[PDB]
Order: sequence, then C-alpha cells, then structure tokens
Amino acid sequence: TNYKPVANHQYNIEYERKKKEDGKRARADKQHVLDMLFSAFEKHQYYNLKDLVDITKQPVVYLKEILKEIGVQNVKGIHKNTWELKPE
Amino acid sequence: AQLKFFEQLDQIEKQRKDEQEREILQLRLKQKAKEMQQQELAQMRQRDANLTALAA
Amino acid sequence: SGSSGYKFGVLAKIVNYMKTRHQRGDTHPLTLDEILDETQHLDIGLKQKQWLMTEALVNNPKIEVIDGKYAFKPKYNVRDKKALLRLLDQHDQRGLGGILLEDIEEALPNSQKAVKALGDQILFVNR
Amino acid sequence: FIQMSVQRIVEDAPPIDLQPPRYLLKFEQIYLSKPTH
Amino acid sequence: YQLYRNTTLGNSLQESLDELIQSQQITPQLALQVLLQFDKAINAALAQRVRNRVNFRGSLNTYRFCDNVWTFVLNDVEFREVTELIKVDKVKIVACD
Amino acid sequence: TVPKLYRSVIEDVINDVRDIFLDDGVDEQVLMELKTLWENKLMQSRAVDGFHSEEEEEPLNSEDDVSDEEGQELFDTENVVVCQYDKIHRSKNKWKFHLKDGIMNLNGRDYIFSKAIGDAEW
Amino acid sequence: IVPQLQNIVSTVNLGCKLDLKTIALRARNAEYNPKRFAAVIMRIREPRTTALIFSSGKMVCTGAKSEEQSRLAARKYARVVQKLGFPAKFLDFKIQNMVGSCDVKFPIRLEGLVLTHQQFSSYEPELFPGLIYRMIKPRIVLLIFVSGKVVLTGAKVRAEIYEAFENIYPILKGFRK
Amino acid sequence: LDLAGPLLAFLFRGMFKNLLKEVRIYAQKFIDRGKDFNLELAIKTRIIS
Repeated sequence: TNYKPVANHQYNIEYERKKKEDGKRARADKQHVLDMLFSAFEKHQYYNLKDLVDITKQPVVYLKEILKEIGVQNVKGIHKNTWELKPE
Repeated sequence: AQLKFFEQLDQIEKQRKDEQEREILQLRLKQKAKEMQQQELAQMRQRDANLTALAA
Repeated sequence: SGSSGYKFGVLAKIVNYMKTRHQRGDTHPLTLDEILDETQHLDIGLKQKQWLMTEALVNNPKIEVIDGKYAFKPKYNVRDKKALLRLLDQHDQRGLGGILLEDIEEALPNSQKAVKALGDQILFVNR
Repeated sequence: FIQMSVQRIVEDAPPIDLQPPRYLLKFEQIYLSKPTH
Repeated sequence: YQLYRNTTLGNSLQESLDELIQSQQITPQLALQVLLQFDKAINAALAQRVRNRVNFRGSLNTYRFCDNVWTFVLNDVEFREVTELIKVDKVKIVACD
Repeated sequence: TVPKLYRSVIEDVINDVRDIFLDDGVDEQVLMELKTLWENKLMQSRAVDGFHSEEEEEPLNSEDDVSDEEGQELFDTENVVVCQYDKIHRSKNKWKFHLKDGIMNLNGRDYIFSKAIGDAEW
Repeated sequence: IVPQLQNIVSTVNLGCKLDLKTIALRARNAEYNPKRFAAVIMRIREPRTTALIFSSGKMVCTGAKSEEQSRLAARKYARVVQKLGFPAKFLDFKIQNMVGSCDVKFPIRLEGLVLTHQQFSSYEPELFPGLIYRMIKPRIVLLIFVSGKVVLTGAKVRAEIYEAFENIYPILKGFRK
Repeated sequence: LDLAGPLLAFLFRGMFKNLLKEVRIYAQKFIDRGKDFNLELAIKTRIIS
C-alpha cells in the first residue's frame, strides 16, 4: 500500500512551471505600462483588476500602484474594484 | 501626387469606416486583446532587433 | 473611443513631465512644443500635435496657460515649501486646505519638513 | 453483504467528474482479504 | 525575430530597398512592411527546409545574454561539420532560443 | 543545397510582398525590379554562384589595466554564425553549448547544421 | 594538520546608485538576466572570482582562496565601475565567511558514543553520510565525513577555522578506528 | 425481517458515498491550483472503518 517516493510527482511538475516564469516580475517603465492600460481602458471604461493582472507580467502590487495613480478604484456594485480613468 | 492625394481621400472613406470603428469601440474585444498581446510582443521583438543590431 | 492621436496618453506623459520639473524645483513656463521636446514626442506629426491642442489640452478641467507658455495646472499655488508658519498664522485659512499629495514632493521630503515643523510651533495632524 | 452487496454498492455509484482539463475516476471490483492485524 | 536581417541575404535586400526610395520608385513604411514579411519568411524557411547532423568544439572569450539572445566571441576555435573542418581564430556567435 | 534554400525563400517572399506592393499602389514592374536589384548584389559579391546567378577608498585607478580594448571583438568581416540555442551550460569555467539550425560562414565557406555541440574553457 | 582556506565571501559598498543594464552591455564577461536573479554576475580570470554586483550599490565577491585575493579582486571590480563612468568608492571591505578543508589522515567512526549522547552532534544517514558538529564556544559548523576529510564553515576570521579543528581533534582521536 | 447483511448494507451504502464525496472535495481543491491529485492519497481510509 505505501511506497517510498522522494519528491511527490505533482510537486515536481509545479516546480518546472514556477521556475520557468519566476513568480511575477520587477518594477519599471510605468509610463509604458500606462499606455497599454489605456488601450485596455478604451475597450472597457471599467476594467477588472484580475484581467489587468493577466495583461501585465509585472507583480499585482506594482500594477495596483499604477492603477491607483490613473484612477480611484470603483466597486460599481459588482465588486472586483473595477478601475476607471479619473474625470480630472 | 494628386493620385496620391485621392488615394488618401479613399483612405478618408476608410476613416469614415473608422468612425464606424469609433462607434464599434465582444468579438471586437477579443481582437483588441489580441492587439494588446501583439504590442507586448512588439516591445519584446524591438528589444530582440536591438540585440541583432549589436550582432550587426 | 472617440478620436485618439498617435500613442495613447501622450498628454498624460506631457502632464507628468510638467509635474516632474516642478517637484525637482526647476520651474519654468513651457509652451506645448517645449513640453513635447522634453517628452521627445515633439515629432508626433502636425495633425497629432493639433489634436493635442484642440482636444487633449481642452479636456483637462484645471489646465492653465498664462499666454504663449503653459503653466502648472494641478496646483495653482507654487510649491514654495516656505512660510508654513505664516500659513498657520491665518487659522481661518488653516494652511489653505493643504493636501498630503501636494506635500512630500513640493521641494523636499515631508519627513525632513516634519522634523523642522516639530521644532517650530507648527503641529501636523492627519485625519 | 461481502460476497455480493458490497461489489454492487461500489460498482454502481455516481462517476467522479472533476474539471480546462477534467478528471474521471471509475471503481472496479472490490477485493476483501482475510482478517489481518 | 528581425534576427536574420544583417546577413548577406537580408542586407542585399535592405540596400535594394534604400535605393528604390532614393530614386522615388518605392517609399519607406511600405519598406518596413516588406521587412516584416521577410522576418516571417526567413524564420519559416529555416525551421522547415534543410537539416544536417554534425559534431564540434571551441575556446571562449566574451559572452552576453539579453532579450533571451546569446552573443559569444570565441578565439583560436575549430568547427568541423561532417567531413569538412574549419580553422577560425575569431568567431562571433549570435543565438536565439 | 544552400542556393536552393535562398531561391526558395526569395520566391516565397516575392510572392507575399507582391500583395503588399499592389495594395500600397505599386506596378508589378517595380516588384520585378526589386528581384533584379536583389540578384545583382549577390552576383557582384561573388560569394557563391546559384540558379539566379546563372541568368585609499577613492584612488581606484592607480594600478589600472585588468580589462582590454573592446575593439578586439568586432572586425565586421569576422566569421558570423547565426543559430538557435537549446541549452547553454557552465560549471566553473567549463562551458558546453547545445545549438541548432545554424548557418556558419567560416574560412570564407558557408556551412549549415541542424545541431551543433561544442566545448570551451573560459 | 593545518586547514587550508577554500572560499572567501565579502561585501563592499560602492557608495552610489548603479544602472545595471548599462553595466551589462559595456563591461566584458558580465551576464545580467533579470528573471532568474536581480544582480549582474561579473567574472575575472586573473584571480578566480565570481562577483554579484547589486543594483543599489552593494557588491558581494566570491571564489577567492585567501584574504588578500578577495580584497584585490574587489578593488578590480570597483576599478571597472570607475572605467564605465559610474562614480566608484570602496566601503567596508568586510569578510563574511571563509570555508576551510583539511584531512585528519585517519578513518573516523563517532557512532559508539553518539547513541549515548549527541548534544552538539546531529547525524541522519539518509539526509547525508557526514555528521554536523555545530560548536558553540568558537561558532563554526564542522562536518566529519567517514573517510576523514573535515570541512569547517562559517568562520568570519582565519583564526577560528584553525582553533575549531584543534578543539575537535581530541574527540576524533578518541574514536579513531 | 431485516438480518445482519441487509442492515450493514444500509450503513455501508451511505459511508462509501461519503468516501466518494470526500474524494471529490480533496481532489477538487488540488485540481484548482492545476496541481493534479493522487487518488491513493485522496481516499480517506477511515471513513468506512
């Protein structure tokens, strides 16, 4: 019933993926990221934070700071803290 | 250059089609998401071309 | 998406560049061409430059231009970083509605100003 | 209960579906071995 | 990858393109579109057309890795492919993933 | 087997830029002029014939040196190899290269490989 | 027996903000891949040494086999930064550790009294054959391989490596096969 | 008249369903990370015993 495996097979598979894309990324070129975010904002005035996280390789915390600068998060009553361009 | 200008005027008819595209901006969303992916790919490839220029 | 000229948010970069020099402490009135030269977007094309003046500059609610050269628009008052004691002296003004976003960048880090303020009669409380 | 009903209870039970990829589990024939401690 | 533009093939192309612009035959922008077409075409042809199995060796100098592209420079090297052998004392190697 | 690939690629590219040319308002004679210009250059360089050719904490600089002029790396005539890397490996100063799809212009001659394996000490 | 130093790891502050991308493109033999790690790895041939030069101006140097070699290599790395054009300074060249290796020259088995007491010794055969004898009075970790090679690690100064080996020498002499 | 077998079946029937339910919950969580599960570690041996 009980074998002697060293590294569980499931654990070894995630490792290669976790290595391939080292977690998230670094913190730079915010203006270049802003132009890409603006193209996404044109597609939808309010954009889900999780969808933006998929769009940007950079870490969520760094992305949130850029998103807060462009506009205040608005819940919209649907949750997800949708991000919209500031009226100013 | 006047033929060039009238070709530009048909491009302006294409831009009236682009005003329809301004009304356009679902399937259009998937295509523009593909365009965002393409813009990231283009930044990466421009950096690759900069590397090729060092090779040049 | 209405009408957009060349790269998206060229105006936003122009606003950021205008903000950067003021925070740096080098303040000069800048024409739209001068800000475009600083951003390196000056060769954006004649139609795109005209679009920025006609729509992007007009869109901003607080945009201020003295005459030939545009002037800082987010804060009408210059970021002097001085006479804070004088601002306190008028209690009714109460520092002219001073904002933390305006501070921590006027010409020095807020923490250095806070150490000077603590020694002075001025007291800082943040609701 | 051992000889017949137990095989029938495991053999006949809802198939396990769990999904992107999905995962299927199917039960076969129950074996019972003499008491052992 | 705009990798193969500075090759005999790719440069002869660019030179040809530059001249047409100068003689008002073609214009730029269209020329960029042509280069883009070239990238797809050279890449496609390389991966599926001809293959050779070989064996080899070298001696290192500089290396660089950026944009997932390795650029080496070997000195006093020797690269033999199948029957043919080469005697090189200065070789630059650019390699994409 | 190399002039063949080049013809192959030139043909394929010409047929694909044909569409671009006509759509950008271009006579097909200028497309055939491009082909001719392209062929001419290679036939003039005479690198090969072909089927189209048939037609104190501060004074840090006192000792100096330790590094060398970076010009020793660039000649512009240096044997240039373009290839695809599978795995590059380095233990201590020992490097091993696992390369593929490469075109090697060396000793003046042109070579190709689907795979190349090398060894070098740094 | 006298232990021989095999590795010196040192940290030296260059004193100013450095742009990593510019350093990688110019300085020869300098790999800077952001995804795997955040620092430029620079290697020099004359004294073997691999150095990670960090972005905020802190440099860690490794691979040197003596006290003088580590300082000389670090000075050369600082000189290269000055040659690039970044302002370069040398600050607190402080050794962090010196791994040393030696052979007692006799076979060693410590198992007989390990069973009775193992306060300073921890040994698991599956994890590794070597037994780790973390020692408190001179802070070092000494690992005994059954063959007799002892590797001492963690010593911030040259004297500690020698003192620990002299201290552990009687225990091994007692358990000599 | 119910006997020993037809009463143990009523007890066994539901408990086997409980092992199957549990297998679903455990593997479900793992499938979500995309990790992939192992049914040998998914069966909780004590639900029937």
